[PDB]
Amino acid sequence: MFENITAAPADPILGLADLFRADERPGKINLGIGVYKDETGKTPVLTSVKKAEQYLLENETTKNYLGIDGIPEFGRCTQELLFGKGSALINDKRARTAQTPGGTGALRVAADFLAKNTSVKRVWVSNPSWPNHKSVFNSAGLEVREYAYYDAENHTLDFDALINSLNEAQAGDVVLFHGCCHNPTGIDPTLEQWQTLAQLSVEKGWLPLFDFAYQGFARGLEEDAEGLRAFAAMHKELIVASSYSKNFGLYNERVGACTLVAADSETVDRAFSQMKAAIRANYSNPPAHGASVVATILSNDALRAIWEQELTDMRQRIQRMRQLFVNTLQEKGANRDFSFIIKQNGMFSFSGLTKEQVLRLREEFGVYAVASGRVNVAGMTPDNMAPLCEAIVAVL
Amino acid sequence: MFENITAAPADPILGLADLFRADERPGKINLGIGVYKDETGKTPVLTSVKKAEQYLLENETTKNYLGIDGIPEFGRCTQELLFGKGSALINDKRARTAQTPGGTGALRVAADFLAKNTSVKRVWVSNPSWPNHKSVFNSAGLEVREYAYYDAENHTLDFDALINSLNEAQAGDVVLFHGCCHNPTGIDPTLEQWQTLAQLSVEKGWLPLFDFAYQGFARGLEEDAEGLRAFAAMHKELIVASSYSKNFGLYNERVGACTLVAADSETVDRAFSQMKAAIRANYSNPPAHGASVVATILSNDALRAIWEQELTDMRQRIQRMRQLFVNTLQEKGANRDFSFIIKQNGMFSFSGLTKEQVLRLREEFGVYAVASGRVNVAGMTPDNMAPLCEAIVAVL
Ligand SMILES: Cc1ncc(COP(=O)(O)O)c(CN[C@@H](CC(=O)O)C(=O)O)c1O
Ligand SMILES: Cc1ncc(COP(=O)(O)O)c(CN[C@@H](CC(=O)O)C(=O)O)c1O
Repeated sequence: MFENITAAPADPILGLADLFRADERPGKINLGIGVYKDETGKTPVLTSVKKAEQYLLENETTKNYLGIDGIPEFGRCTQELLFGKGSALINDKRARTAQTPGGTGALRVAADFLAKNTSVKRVWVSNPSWPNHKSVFNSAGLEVREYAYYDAENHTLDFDALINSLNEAQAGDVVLFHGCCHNPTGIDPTLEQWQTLAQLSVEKGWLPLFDFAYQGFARGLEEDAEGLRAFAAMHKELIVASSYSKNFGLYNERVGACTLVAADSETVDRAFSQMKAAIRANYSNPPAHGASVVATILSNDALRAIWEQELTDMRQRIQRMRQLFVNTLQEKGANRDFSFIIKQNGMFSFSGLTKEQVLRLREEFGVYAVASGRVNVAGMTPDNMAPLCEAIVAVL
Repeated sequence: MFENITAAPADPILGLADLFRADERPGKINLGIGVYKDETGKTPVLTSVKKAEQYLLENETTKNYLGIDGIPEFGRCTQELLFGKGSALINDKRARTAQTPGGTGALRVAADFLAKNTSVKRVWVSNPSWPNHKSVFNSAGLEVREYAYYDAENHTLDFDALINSLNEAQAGDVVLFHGCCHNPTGIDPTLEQWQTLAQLSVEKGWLPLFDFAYQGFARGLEEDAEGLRAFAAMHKELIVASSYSKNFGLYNERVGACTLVAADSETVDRAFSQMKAAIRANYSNPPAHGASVVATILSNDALRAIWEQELTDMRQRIQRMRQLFVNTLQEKGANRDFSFIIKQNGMFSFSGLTKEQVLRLREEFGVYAVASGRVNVAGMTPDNMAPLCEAIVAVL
């Protein structure tokens, strides 16, 4: 039965991890996966998290199944994070949240839901975008079309192109937007641009699907939700796939949410019963651990204050690494001018490196980046900044 | 876009929990969902589990992503549980295990894999079976056909009927078996019957798909895997969907495994690469907590010893409740004979109650059973036994 199955091509992102490990080169540097690192190059469990975990250990009396949609507090806290404490979506009860296994699981739950219960046939993703977007959607039977976004030469957001390409999108098409910290460009629309996009979408009849995985890594929790919020004031229907993987340093616990918004409470509820049916035929109900942690932290003033500070620290230090990279590149002989890098938000920078340059860095130098030239700035430290910057220079 | 969405019928199993969790009656009794309850009526976190969790809290230094297939030691530990220490399957490197979100997650991953990488079109499932089996397969695009199984008149396994029914299956078809503790009948084949079925299946060219969610609840760990091992000795290929939800009391942490077996290692490796691709487009990678627990416990001699005892205590208490049920029923002057119930294994009992009787039991008496008349014997207690038996007797 399996004799003729051919091997799958490795994951452009996840597969680097394989290589990196299997690599013996002593000074090897990993800038692949989007995982936060500290000054010492380790990915620590957050303090607020360890504390939340101690609490659960002492207070948990059962492992009894959660509901299909998971923990209620969890959904409630997510809605406030997303839409704002006294939002109308919340008061009007137009939103329903399901706790999912990571942001990926949320993306997938949305896909399965759309495919099975709506007339959606295609989803529009930016060029470039996170490679796994194609895969999740295709998996649900949806077609993926691309819209223009990035301007390589100017290293900017090509609004014109963005706008004309999206002109090919039909009413009833799903359009995927990155909440903040565009992966992999780091270029985000301004608020006016968000506002513009929000009207076109309403005028053109698209169904917005927001991929929100880096809330807090650009400017702040509330600031980062502006675009989304702009969309939320205008749209009747919305889908939000969010992740707590990065902002809580909870990568392997699979914590995310799929938020469903409709015109009214009765509608959203009916639609949501189908979303639950889709979850049930997938993984049945969500993993309690990680989401327990998040709800514990968000619902406790003290633990929360600590959390917000830890996130602020992650963010500023990435920012520090951005400036240091540019400078080091600078006085290490860079032919090119990498200063655009300072203007990107989040954990990565699109270096502008060729596929062959990345190949080489890896082969000759032990430096691991994604084929697309995406580098994980948050993987950079003062101790690895030099060797790394020499490598790059040697390949320009 | 969602205006036309129609509301999903509630889950026959999962939905009972809601009903149950909503009637304000004082002595209601939940016999629905398959969760273990102790003499006091609770589903405590196991001791071996709390212990492993403490270790984790103290020892974990990171929450960084696990590989797509999860924790290696977890998979290793699973294979031995399934196949036995020193199996050839193991020795020949014929099997690969992916850690998944529960048994449901593994059943679904197996479905997506089959549907995209093989020529499979139909899956044969017993009648009756767990109602979600249909939902899962159907969602991967596979057709579900049913084979005869239970003899309701006599309360036995209708072997010839089962065999004659399956003669309708084609080579290349997927046939699904319950490892032990058939849900919902509690009737399992004998070892000879298992052997028979194993030979046939090889001659007929079926792909065996095992759903193993109660290892340890019939007779014990090792003996509950006989059927499966009988199959594994004859077959070149097979798929195993296992769950650690019940035997570890880890319901909400979603812990299971999907094991793929092929003729050889080169072969099995190739197919596995495809199975990983299917995970990546679903949930990406699995939740660490629960599997970490299981592996810690299985890898530690002391912890293992304690766990195995907790498991035998669960099993024997159910056995006790089953005798008690039958007796009290008797002592309460029940119309029929309910002695077959003693011959069934696992957490449930196929009562023989009609739709309308289960329905009445609930409105009238607040006793909750699944519409098929399936009763959770593990939710039975010496304190709830009388009232419950009085309710049953009254509806008959
Ligand atoms: C834009 C985007 N969406 C969703 C996800 C998935 O989040 P969860 O891990 O919560 O499921 C990621 C993770 N992107 C990372 C890691 C990865 O691809 O696995 C990245 O390195 O791009 C992401 O970058
Ligand atoms: C035969 C069978 N297979 C797979 C599973 C799924 O197990 P996981 O919870 O590990 O995903 C169950 C759980 N059946 C229970 C619970 C349920 O239906 O949700 C039951 O009450 O039948 C089961 O009975």
